[PDB]
Amino acid sequence: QYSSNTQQGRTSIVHLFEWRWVDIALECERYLAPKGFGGVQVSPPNENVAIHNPFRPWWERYQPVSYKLCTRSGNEDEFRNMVTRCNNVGVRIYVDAVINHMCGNAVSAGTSSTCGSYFNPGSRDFPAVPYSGWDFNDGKCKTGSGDIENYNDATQVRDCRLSGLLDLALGKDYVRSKIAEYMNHLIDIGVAGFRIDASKHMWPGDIKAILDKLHNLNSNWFPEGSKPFIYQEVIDLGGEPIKSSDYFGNGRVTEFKYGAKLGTVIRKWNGEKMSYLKNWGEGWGFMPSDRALVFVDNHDNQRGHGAGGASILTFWDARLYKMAVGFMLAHPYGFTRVMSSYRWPRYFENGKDVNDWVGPPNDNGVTKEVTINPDTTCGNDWVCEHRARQIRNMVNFRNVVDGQPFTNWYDNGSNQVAFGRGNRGFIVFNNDDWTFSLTLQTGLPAGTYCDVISGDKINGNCTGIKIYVSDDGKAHFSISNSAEDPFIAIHAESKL
Ligand SMILES: C[C@H]1O[C@H](O[C@H]2[C@H](O)[C@@H](O)[C@@H](O[C@@H]3C(CO)=C[C@H](N[C@H]4[C@H](O)[C@@H](O)[C@@H](O[C@H]5[C@H](O)[C@@H](O)[C@@H](O)O[C@@H]5CO)O[C@@H]4C)[C@H](O)[C@H]3O)O[C@@H]2CO)[C@H](O)[C@@H](O)[C@@H]1N
Ligand SMILES: [Ca+2]
Ligand SMILES: [Cl-]
Repeated sequence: QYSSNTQQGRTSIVHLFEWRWVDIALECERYLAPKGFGGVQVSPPNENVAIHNPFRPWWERYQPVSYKLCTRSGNEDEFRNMVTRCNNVGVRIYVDAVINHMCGNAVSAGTSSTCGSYFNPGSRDFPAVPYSGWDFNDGKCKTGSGDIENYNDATQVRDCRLSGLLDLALGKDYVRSKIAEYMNHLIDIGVAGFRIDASKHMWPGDIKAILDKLHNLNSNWFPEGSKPFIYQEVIDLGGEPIKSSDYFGNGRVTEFKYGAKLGTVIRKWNGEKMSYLKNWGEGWGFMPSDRALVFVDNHDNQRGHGAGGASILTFWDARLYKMAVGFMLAHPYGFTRVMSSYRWPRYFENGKDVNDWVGPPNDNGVTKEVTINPDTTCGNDWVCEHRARQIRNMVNFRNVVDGQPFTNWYDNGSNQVAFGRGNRGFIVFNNDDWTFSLTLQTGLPAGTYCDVISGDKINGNCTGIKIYVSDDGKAHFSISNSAEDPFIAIHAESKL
């Protein structure tokens, strides 16, 4: 469950949050395959409640009504088409699995669902599964409200309703079997693994029991005996009884400490500075590298949901965000996930974004297609971080340097730092209020390299900055503090 199952020489996943299946399929073929992306995390593909107050929020997708593959992203046919087309170009699909719960207990009964299935939350009736009152934790939960009231109590965290979401009785074989049926449908279609949503809210042993029922990966694309990649969403920032380590038996785990700390460093808040990144990774108290799923922001915390945090960097803070993503993609710690977002009308009132609920770009609830502008950016309010040259070229940097050790670290005791990855790549950052101008040991063979942050290598020349590495591995770097992108990266495949 720890192996990504990506094509050899591909090392990242991109979250195409709320994208439609037909758009992901095209993106696999036209962009992700040729640019060396490993795979795509997709939004939950199962049927959810259609929530009309507020208007079609992104979070309606975290309120299941059934396991039919029928959502605003598309139907089962389009989902199958996408997984096939992506695998056929060597790009994997990872599904956001919403398995802890069904919908909110106060949602009105009827057919307000993305495939029109009937459901009745008040009577615990979900006949399109089917589930009944016997399949939820109402009798098991010991809180007065029936909801989770206290994260200091590990038992209620697992057995009670997260924010009122109907909590499935994952201790029962019947329920485990219905979930496994859903996951095996996805595996057989060709999915390479799963983000297990709300993992903290399930017993590690119930997750195990479900995983035990799963098929091996589809034997047309994956070697015989291949198991789905599992990464579990557990928010563990310390101070609670439940630990990220409790879930290592099942797969990798999201390391939320990573983006919180990195955002603080890059913002130069709380006395932090880039020179302190010398021991980044387990040195900062993070989980083992071979279990961490890392990221700068995710779909929750980029809009203040989840653990939130003021330090989180997002596309809204573009200059600092690209730097943070660049550092993440250069550094060997963890398995890297890149966020790809849409714009929404952020509006702060009393410190909170009152529009943190807004769903994807839409026409009366119908998700907009991803349009491609002439300069390869996206239209229709999709941000497409993964198409920014500075981020896309760093995704390739990570591929090029895969397996190479962290070496040749330099820092100025403040915010000018640099490091290499064996003899295959080198990166330099200036986050101080003055120019970074210095000759550094790069560890690279002698030659002329294209900086892949400012430009690209094409037909024997560079479109941006060129770096000249001499016979002894040394090169001069000059980065103004007023640079729009104050970092430079060179690698084996950017050499002229
Ligand atoms: C009925 C209910 O509906 C709406 O809730 C929505 C949330 O507002 C959205 O954020 C979203 O939730 C997703 C989800 C549920 O499927 C789980 C994910 N993330 C969770 C995480 O798993 C939880 O553990 C919890 O995090 C807490 C930490 O565990 C604590 O240590 C501490 O930090 O506090 C946090 C925050 O409480 O919440 C996270 C968001 C997943 O990634 C989410 O996207 O979708 C739900 C369902 O629609 C309404 O907003 C709410 O008002 C209603 N009561
Ligand atoms: Ca639970
Ligand atoms: Cl996540």
